[PDB]
Amino acid sequence: MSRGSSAGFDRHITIFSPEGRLYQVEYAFKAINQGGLTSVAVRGKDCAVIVTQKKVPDKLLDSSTVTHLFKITENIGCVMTGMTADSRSQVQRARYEAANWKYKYGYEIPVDMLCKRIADISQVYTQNAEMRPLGCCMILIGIDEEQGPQVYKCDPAGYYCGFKATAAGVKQTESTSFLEKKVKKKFDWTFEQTVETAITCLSTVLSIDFKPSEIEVGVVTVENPKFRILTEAEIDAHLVALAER
Amino acid sequence: MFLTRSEYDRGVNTFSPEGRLFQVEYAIEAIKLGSTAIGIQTSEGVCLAVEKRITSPLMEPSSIEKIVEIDAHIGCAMSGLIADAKTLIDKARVETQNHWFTYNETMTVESVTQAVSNLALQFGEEDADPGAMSRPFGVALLFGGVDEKGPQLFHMDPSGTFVQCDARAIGSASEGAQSSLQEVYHKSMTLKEAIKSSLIILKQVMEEKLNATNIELATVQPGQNFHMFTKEELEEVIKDI
Amino acid sequence: PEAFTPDWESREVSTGTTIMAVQFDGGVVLGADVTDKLTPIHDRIFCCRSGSAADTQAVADAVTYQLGFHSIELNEPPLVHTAASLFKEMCYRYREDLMAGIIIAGWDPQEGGQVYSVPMGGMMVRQSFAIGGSGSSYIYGYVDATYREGMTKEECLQFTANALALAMERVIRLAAIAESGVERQVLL
Amino acid sequence: STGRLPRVVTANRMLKQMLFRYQGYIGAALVLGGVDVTGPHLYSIYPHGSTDKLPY
Amino acid sequence: PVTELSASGPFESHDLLRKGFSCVKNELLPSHPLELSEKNFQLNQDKMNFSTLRNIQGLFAPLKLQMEFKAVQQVQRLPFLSSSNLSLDVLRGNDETIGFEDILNDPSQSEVMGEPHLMVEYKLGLL
Amino acid sequence: GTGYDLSASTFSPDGRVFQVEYAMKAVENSSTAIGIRCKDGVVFGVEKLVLSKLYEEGSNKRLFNVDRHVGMAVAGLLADARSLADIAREEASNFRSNFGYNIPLKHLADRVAMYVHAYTLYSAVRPFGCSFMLGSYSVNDGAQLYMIDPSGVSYGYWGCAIGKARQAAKTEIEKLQMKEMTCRDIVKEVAKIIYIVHDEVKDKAFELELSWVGELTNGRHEIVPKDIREEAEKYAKESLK
Amino acid sequence: MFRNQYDNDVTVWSPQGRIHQIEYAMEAVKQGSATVGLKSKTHAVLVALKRAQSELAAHQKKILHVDNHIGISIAGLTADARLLCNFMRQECLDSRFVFDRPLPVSRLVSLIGSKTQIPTQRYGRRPYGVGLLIAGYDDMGPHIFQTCPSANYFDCRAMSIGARSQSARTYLERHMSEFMECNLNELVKHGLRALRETLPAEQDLTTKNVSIGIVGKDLEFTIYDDDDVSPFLEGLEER
Amino acid sequence: VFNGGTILAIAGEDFAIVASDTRDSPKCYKLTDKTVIGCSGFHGDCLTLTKIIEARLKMYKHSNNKAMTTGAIAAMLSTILYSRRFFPYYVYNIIGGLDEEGKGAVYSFDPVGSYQRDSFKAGGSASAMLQPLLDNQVGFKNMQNVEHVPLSLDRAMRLVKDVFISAAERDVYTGDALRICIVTKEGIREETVSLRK
Amino acid sequence: NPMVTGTSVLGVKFEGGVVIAADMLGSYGSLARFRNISRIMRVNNSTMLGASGDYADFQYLKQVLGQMVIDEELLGDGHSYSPRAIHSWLTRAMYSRRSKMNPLWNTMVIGGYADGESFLGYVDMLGVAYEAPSLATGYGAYLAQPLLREVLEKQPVLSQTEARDLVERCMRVLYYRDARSYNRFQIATVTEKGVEIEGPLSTET
Amino acid sequence: MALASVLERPLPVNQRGFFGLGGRADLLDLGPGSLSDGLSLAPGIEMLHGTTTLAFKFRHGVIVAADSRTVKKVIEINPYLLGTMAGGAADCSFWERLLARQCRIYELRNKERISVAAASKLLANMVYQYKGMGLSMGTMICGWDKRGPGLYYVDSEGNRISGATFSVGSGSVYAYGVMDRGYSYDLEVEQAYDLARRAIYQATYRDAYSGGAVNLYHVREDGWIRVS
Repeated sequence: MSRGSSAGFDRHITIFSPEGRLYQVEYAFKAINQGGLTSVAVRGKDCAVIVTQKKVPDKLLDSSTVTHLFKITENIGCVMTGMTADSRSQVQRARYEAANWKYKYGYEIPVDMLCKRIADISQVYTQNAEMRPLGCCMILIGIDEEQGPQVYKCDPAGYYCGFKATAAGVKQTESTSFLEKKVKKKFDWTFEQTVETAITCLSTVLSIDFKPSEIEVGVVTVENPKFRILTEAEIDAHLVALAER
Repeated sequence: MFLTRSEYDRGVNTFSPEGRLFQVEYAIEAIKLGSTAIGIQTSEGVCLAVEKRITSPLMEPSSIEKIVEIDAHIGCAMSGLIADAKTLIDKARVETQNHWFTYNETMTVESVTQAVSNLALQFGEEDADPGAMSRPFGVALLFGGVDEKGPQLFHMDPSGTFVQCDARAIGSASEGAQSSLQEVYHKSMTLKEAIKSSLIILKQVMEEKLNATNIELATVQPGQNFHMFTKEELEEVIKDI
Repeated sequence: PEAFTPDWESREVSTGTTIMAVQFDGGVVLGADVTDKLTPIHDRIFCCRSGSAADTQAVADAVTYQLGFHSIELNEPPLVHTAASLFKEMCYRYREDLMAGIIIAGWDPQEGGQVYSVPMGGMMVRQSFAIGGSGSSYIYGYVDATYREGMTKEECLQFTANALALAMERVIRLAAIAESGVERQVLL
Repeated sequence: STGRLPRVVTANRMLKQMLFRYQGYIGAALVLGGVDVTGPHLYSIYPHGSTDKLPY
Repeated sequence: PVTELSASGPFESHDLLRKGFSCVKNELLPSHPLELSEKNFQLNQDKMNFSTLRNIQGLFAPLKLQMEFKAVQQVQRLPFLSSSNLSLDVLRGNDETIGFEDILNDPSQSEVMGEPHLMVEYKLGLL
Repeated sequence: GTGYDLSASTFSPDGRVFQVEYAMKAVENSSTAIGIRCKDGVVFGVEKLVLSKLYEEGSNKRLFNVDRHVGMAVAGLLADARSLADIAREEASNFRSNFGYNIPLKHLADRVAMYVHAYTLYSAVRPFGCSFMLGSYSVNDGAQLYMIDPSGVSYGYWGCAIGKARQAAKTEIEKLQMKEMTCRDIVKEVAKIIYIVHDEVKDKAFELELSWVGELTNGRHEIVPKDIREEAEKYAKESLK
Repeated sequence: MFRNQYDNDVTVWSPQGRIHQIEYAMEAVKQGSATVGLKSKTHAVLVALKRAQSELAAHQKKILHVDNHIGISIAGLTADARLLCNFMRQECLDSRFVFDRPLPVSRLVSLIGSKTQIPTQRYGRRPYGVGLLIAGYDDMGPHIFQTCPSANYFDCRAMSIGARSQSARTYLERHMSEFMECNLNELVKHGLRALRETLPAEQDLTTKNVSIGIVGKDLEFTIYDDDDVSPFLEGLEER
Repeated sequence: VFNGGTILAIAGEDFAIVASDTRDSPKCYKLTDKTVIGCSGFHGDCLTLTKIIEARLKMYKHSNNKAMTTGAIAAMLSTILYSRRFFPYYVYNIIGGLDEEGKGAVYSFDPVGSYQRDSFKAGGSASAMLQPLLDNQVGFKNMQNVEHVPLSLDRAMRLVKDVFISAAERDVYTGDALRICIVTKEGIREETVSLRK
Repeated sequence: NPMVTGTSVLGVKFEGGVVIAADMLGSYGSLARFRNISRIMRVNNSTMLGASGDYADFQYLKQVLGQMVIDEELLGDGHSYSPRAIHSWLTRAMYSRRSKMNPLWNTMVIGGYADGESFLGYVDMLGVAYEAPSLATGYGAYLAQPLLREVLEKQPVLSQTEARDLVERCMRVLYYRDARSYNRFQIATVTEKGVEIEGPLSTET
Repeated sequence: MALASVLERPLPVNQRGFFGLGGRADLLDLGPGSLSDGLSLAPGIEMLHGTTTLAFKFRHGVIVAADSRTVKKVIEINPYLLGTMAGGAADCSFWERLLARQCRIYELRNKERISVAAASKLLANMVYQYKGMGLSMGTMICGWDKRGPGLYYVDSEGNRISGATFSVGSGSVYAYGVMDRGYSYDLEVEQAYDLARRAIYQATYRDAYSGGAVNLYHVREDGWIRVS
């Protein structure tokens, strides 16, 4: 471990392969699936919703400490997918960078600027031989000022992009197809319709009827811009309202 | 099962599965490529005899001296890598002068040896104090001096570690010369007989013959300073056979 | 043996904004005297600034930065003690390089209204009331005379208005910080 | 980078922190003013790094 | 009156032709109040940021920032040629701000530069 | 994952950092520690193995006091565990110095876990081969129990077991209705569980190391007093047969 | 055989969860010569066996003086022992300077533990190949501590480290029930008999190969060597 | 400035004396079994200086395997004092003790480290007034004796007591249990005797 | 900076401990607004501390010194800072900070009881330290100093009640001299029992 | 720990005792009586001072002479090199002890003795580094090397003058006068003149403080001697 670079086309981060591919970055992308959890983020007319699986495979484990939805700033929340410690460390970095932005520029960081900053750091990790990517994906949500709801997805390669709906985790492709089909039809989902869309995507690509304790939901709204994590009663209300229909 | 290659010696900082660091023992083997230096500590003084091994008749012998002076009461005998030896010699010299400046007295033989050892044991660990050495010094020294505790002889090897001695041989024939010093030495022998034994053993272990040009003798006595024997003094001592 | 001490407040004042802050039951009423002199550090934690404007605003910006960051880390509304601690750190480290005296007043769930006072030289002492800046002459005696130790929001507003008004008689913009939020009020 | 037209508070922060960095040795006293999505904002920055948000 | 003459041991050696004109007599009171504030500004800003990270988040945060800074500053250009500090600026946050260090007295055109080997082996701590 | 497992900065072709996995197996190398959170406190207990009869009782402790209110039970390399105890003590003291009150246990767990993670990131340092549990009690917070593992993942637990026999001990903890027990009955059950999962033949001659923090100590971490530990050991022995 | 990739560096975890350079450093400790430490209710003595190539050399300096109340006996690499002794001496000086009181032995040993733990995690370093037997005396009585290349330290009633020290430890385990009420003379004799147990049946303890260091309630740390050990060796019954 | 300090050091043939009048400045602290120092200056500098000297004595003993002689302590103290030459210690030092011959030795220092060996030396405010009288009193002649006063130890003790009595026509004259440190071949001997007031 | 005197802090040894007084007052200059503040710290069971001077530095040293006490509490190895250890640490700290400018303007009276031997020490911001059977720092230092020294010369051995009454008389004389309301004074005592501090006792003429 | 060590700052945050913009910072500044003694490289207003000195070169050497006696007026740098005192006593003694340290290191390295030009130049450099900081030196370096007798006046103000007659002090004006000399004076005649010149200082004084005989000197080829 001490020092040096491992020889091989897929064994160091700063080695290209004959086809110009950085394979350690792609292996980090596979590290996102380490955990077996899928996240869905859906942008609506006036709200953004992040929904993630909450697997607690231990009777002895205090379930209120298991969470993947984090609060970056007062008005930005994220769902982290991937390796758990890497997720928590990237949340810590995003928190610091957002505080610095507010310090320097006098106003609170936007969502796109936060994912851009995190992706700049991630690019620096991919280019240098001492560091490694983080095996995690960040999906950020917020209400901007004059654009509206925002869902952004940073990734281990340093790439980021805004979306109308996005997924990360094991069922990222299945969820992306589901949300593409939903968004082609109509997109101005009010607030309930976005929550139903996110929950239905998660519960369809996993073919699982959810319980309020197998799912986490964090939301922002234009009228309530602050990141909020729904209680189990609220998620259960949404699930029963989806089941009755 | 199978025999496989295991290598624990190609880098410093690596213990073998035996508790043993091989790059330091390879530096001791580096000593065994030097010329033989014999140091005998008696109660009348300490003698230092070294084999010079002049390579060409065109070379100034005064420039290949294996016995140097650290201070008026200490002299060193060298064997091994010369470039490293002179670094340790200069450390000893500057340390003695620092001690004189600060405390207005002569540094004892053991204290000089300890300062040189503090310098010599600081290898490996290169990215901690740049300008450090990064490998063991490939030189063994023989500090022979006279101080408050009478004549004293010390030995330092590619470890930065010193032990006091009474008769040492270092160099390429240190095993045979040490086996000879084993019997020829007795704890109360005169300095003339110490020089005698040193030169007899040097004659035994040299591939050439004793002339006053291919060896080098120095002595440090309680009253007299460090003294390097001259061409005529050496001639007389060897014609004593 | 005489333990001579720097005064820290007779260095360079020559002036004063005559800041003040009084603790009532479940809140504080800062009060001060077209510009504004009540810097909101957090949603229910304000401060009043004495000294040089530049240095005090630098310290207030740094505390706002650090308090927001710490509040996000620990996932709780910040304590007023925490804001006062951050202010004390910078107002005591940079004691010789800044002209900055601070009164921190606010509200937090587990302690209520709090008037931690950080004078020049850097010093937290929680107080039932705190006054500052050219006002240790007229205001201090009258407030020591009358404080009632337990006022309500309205009586505290009237009391602070009276004190700052007699500082005038030597606008009055006030802010009451309860659990329900800040109710800023401008007088003249 | 942001793709948004700036904010007056951003300019005020940059000015006040730069003027605070140079400890009043840059003699720029300014009357900053602009208009963002937030509304009209008028500031007055002083050479030592102290601002003041004002109506006039 | 600075005291500190290591003078216990003022045995240090200097290169006379390379020391230029040094005046320790006046190297105790900066020439301007802003001289050191500007010389050590990125240093002091890093120390301020590491201090707030330490106090709010923990030992890990300054350690990781310092470790990233150390890593990027090490795949660089040999000191006698100007570097861009592209990755270091992205890490520190200077990729989108221009200060006065960036426009005044440009490092890329130094007006004076030493010998290659002397400048490399000074960075290596060899003098 | 051979070929991709010599550095903590290398990903396996399936997104696995294997040095961190080997560090967690390193935790599995050592004897077991369990921690049970009850209705009014937390109780730690370590199957401490007697290396020799020559060691003064209390040496090689694995139940540290990290702060006045926090106690730490470790497994894995003991040198790593002591270094992490030092780090946790530094974090708690720094928080108290800055902010003037006792550090919340969740925040302490985050700080130390993020340190451990920071070691799982570089080629210059190796992951910690040690796992540990933190446990506190405050009147305004209740009992709290956290476990950090070498990857930097800290969760909150109702009962945890780290070490060689974590799986058997976890099976034995699940039978306890710890959410409605006091610290005394939990101490007896902790001793029982330590005695059950001890492997009497492979390992030999262990000694219990019990500790609590609760309201019976007024939110102060302590060693279980000698008499209560004797009662717990007697209960544990009599239950084994 | 499957071990070669994972034992060349102290920064590599073997897929069995083992650092192997640490264990090799522990072997480096076993390559010294036996030294014994034991304590009574009032004294803490350190007994060491010296090698001098059996003739023509002053023996190794195996017991070192750290402070007036702390002394150490070394087994393993000498350079590491000197580095650690310099560290211990500097820390004792710092304690006397700042706090005016003798540094507690347990605190010193904890500092050694941290100092020697750092090389076992970092790149470009190797563990310390020396093991120490630290004998101290402070407010809490006599102390015997054993420090290891792994950066572990142990509070001992008695301990032997070095080459063929298992025999000394067997003796000390057999006889430790009477160490506490022993006076200085027979405590040093107990240590001497253990050190003798680390020898062939023919060889015997002499003044030339035995070094002793006592600290105690009244004593400061003193080292007895080459002729000062005679009072202690005269009364030692044959094997 | 900063009165109350009067150090009288006298080196005999086989003894040294360092006598001080306590007033708050207590001193004449012992360095080795052959050396006594006497600091007459600002108290804080004296404390720090004696702590530094103790630390350096311990470091010397560890490096050199012997306790450091009187002349070596003097030379080291001279370099320690000159270390702060542009910000000096405000101390006036006198080192008294035995040399390696066994004879007496007394060294006196500036605040910046200038030292010379003396046969006797009075140091402080009262030193100027006491010096001529004890000088022409101790010598009894003009013969040099550049390193040893001819008197015996009891006679030198009597001279020290008599000269401090004669100080009663001088400055503060503490009368505060006159501190007296005696260095002989049998070790240091602090013998604080009270000047009767 | 203009200099003002520190608030008075007294202390006398006796047979079985040390008693310390320190009247509550923020300052005599412009910080007299800040009242009802205690200048006495309890370091540990055998040590206490009365400080006169800048309250910012007293607060800083309370932080540092209490954290050192907690640090030893955690190890539980049987060693605690003695009163002399704390006194020497404070002397080193104040000399170090005096030299490396970064001032620490606080004058302290360290009292303690360890091993059946009472300790009373003095440290000021310059690094001056010593030990006396009675001390007085602050406003009426040179007015209370002769009083205490003469009383101790008359009777070198005191008891709790005698020592406390003597300290009462000193503080009263410092009250009759100057009209500052010494309603605000604390008395502290370290004994074999420990450091026991009673709060703001009030003089009623 | 290993990470902070790989970083090699050391900076007061990656350590222990940090609780703000600094705090105790591993000992609130408190440290040790040094980490390194000497034998290695590593407010008192009452410093001491000097009075009257000569020195001339020769045909047979260089001759120092000082105003009698006690106090010291000529520093004995080493057997082959001399130096006088003026200004601060500590300054002259310390800086020429450092010069003798340099001279001995040179002799050990190069196996020949340092020249007077080199020695005076080393001293001039050492005291020129701290020019304007209050050093007060008035030394006068004299010796004998492969170039013959050498005589230099080295000053704390950067001066380093070579010359065959120098004089420092109060009676300097009367002592430089009375210096009616010749480069080929006999040795006895040279001792005569230096005696007479320090005398023509003190023909207005007599034996006493900085008074006595002439503390004469003589730098021969094989090292100096003390004539009387």
